[PDB]
Amino acid sequence: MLGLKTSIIGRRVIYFQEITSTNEFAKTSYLEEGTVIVADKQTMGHGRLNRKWESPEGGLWLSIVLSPKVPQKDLPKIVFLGAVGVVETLKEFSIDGRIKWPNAVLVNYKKIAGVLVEGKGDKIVLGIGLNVNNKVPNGATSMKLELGSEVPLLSVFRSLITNLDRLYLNFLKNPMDILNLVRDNMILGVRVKILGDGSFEGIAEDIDDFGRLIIRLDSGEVKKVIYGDVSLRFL
Amino acid sequence: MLGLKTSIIGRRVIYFQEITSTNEFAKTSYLEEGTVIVADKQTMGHGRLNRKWESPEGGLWLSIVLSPKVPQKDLPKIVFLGAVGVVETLKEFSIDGRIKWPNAVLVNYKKIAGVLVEGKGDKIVLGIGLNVNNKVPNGATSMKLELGSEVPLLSVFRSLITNLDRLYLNFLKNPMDILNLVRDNMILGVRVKILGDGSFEGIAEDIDDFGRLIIRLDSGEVKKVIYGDVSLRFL
Ligand SMILES: Nc1ncnc2c1ncn2[C@@H]1O[C@H](COP(=O)(O)OC(=O)CCCC[C@@H]2SC[C@@H]3NC(=O)N[C@@H]32)[C@@H](O)[C@H]1O
Ligand SMILES: Nc1ncnc2c1ncn2[C@@H]1O[C@H](COP(=O)(O)OC(=O)CCCC[C@@H]2SC[C@@H]3NC(=O)N[C@@H]32)[C@@H](O)[C@H]1O
Repeated sequence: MLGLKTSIIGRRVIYFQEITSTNEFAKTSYLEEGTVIVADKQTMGHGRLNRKWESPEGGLWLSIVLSPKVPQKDLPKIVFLGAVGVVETLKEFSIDGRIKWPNAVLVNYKKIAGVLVEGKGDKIVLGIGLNVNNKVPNGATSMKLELGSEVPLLSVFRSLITNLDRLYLNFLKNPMDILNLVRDNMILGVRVKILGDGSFEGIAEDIDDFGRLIIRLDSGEVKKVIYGDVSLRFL
Repeated sequence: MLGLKTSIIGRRVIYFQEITSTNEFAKTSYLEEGTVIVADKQTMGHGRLNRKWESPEGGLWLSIVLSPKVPQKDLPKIVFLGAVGVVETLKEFSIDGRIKWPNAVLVNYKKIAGVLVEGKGDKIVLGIGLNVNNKVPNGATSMKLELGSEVPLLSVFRSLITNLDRLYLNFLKNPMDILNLVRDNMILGVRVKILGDGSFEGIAEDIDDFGRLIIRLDSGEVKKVIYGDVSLRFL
């Protein structure tokens, strides 16, 4: 009854009033490619590592099952499809989101969305969390806060799914295309701090062909980040 | 993202752009009670005796998985929950649907919806096909044809699900209450005929405490019909 017009992403949608985690459900259940798992609320939503992702009613919490028959080296770009998709959807609602490497979307430096990609077996799970009308943690933001009014959650869903389907189908054909859309919508040319053991700072110059964040340290040394947390305003 | 607020029916919803049959999928798959299976269109929709049920995109084609904890005697009444639910939803849209015992809803005697219940043991599948914006076969009608304009399919879905959840919840507590709702909404006081070998005709007077159709033959004889493979028609 939704009448979705997408080719793959959205072929099937499994909606839950409540769930532990759409990503977890997607990983442990046999689902065909393109199936979307979405829930009004998540009780065990999660980000990277052991981080909880607040998922109260009002937001858009979903996961998409993908089976990318592309080289293994390109698989790390799936996160970007999710981030760009969000950026495009926000633009449709007159919101300017900017990507924060490697999986976040910010509006005036406030996190409005996060992406989490996991690969159980040869099946890839693209998880996306976007704040729409829900309450958010301090420092974060939502579409409702940015627009000052309730936004039809289903409208955001249709919009995001439409963008993701187009981005995914193109990615399967022209896998390097997503990098340039990321570069044009990512926060660059600024000093950032890369946390974790062996923490360092430098200018986030760009992302390379593997999607690695290229950092120029003050010494001139160039480092390529594959994973980790980026901090824009750390002081 | 649908924000359904029902207690049982609609706790989960699996949406299909296309499916063979929501009833077949619902009967075959391992699904929790209350799960709704809905599709834009069915390639193999069916009614009783595997009769073809036209299911083009534009109509409401769905099945609900149920595991009613009530006496075996009451199970045959589940079909009535579907019929009454449809009638109530049509009334909300100002369409006067009337029940044709025991599984169809008519508007000015044209079929606008059909109900099909299938169940093996504890698992019961309640299937409902309702013509909304789709083209229909001869002898049928649709919400769009009755109202004169495209009808929001999602609104019809939300309405039907809300009604079905309430009716089902009450059925679990008082399995007999559904019979009164059927009586007040079914076509009675007119002549009908039971076709085939041993055929007979008479006035459809009412339904008894077992949901049987009470027919008074011209001779005054009273017959109680139990729905099965019997084909009944209005004269
Ligand atoms: N609702 C929210 N909005 C903005 N920031 C939040 C937030 N909830 C938590 N945070 C913060 O963001 C951090 C998490 O950041 P990370 O970069 O590691 O992790 C992420 O940014 C990924 C989040 C992925 C969420 C989706 S929801 C659908 C699917 N099902 C799941 O279980 N997960 C995915 C936390 O440590 C918090 O400080
Ligand atoms: N779209 C339509 N609208 C009105 N009448 C139709 C129709 N398509 C076929 N018919 C006629 O209705 C008769 C079927 O009547 P019956 O009384 O036996 O059977 C019914 O009235 C039950 C129909 C149940 C349909 C739903 S759709 C969701 C679920 N998935 C399925 O595969 N089935 C269920 C056919 O023999 C046709 O003459």
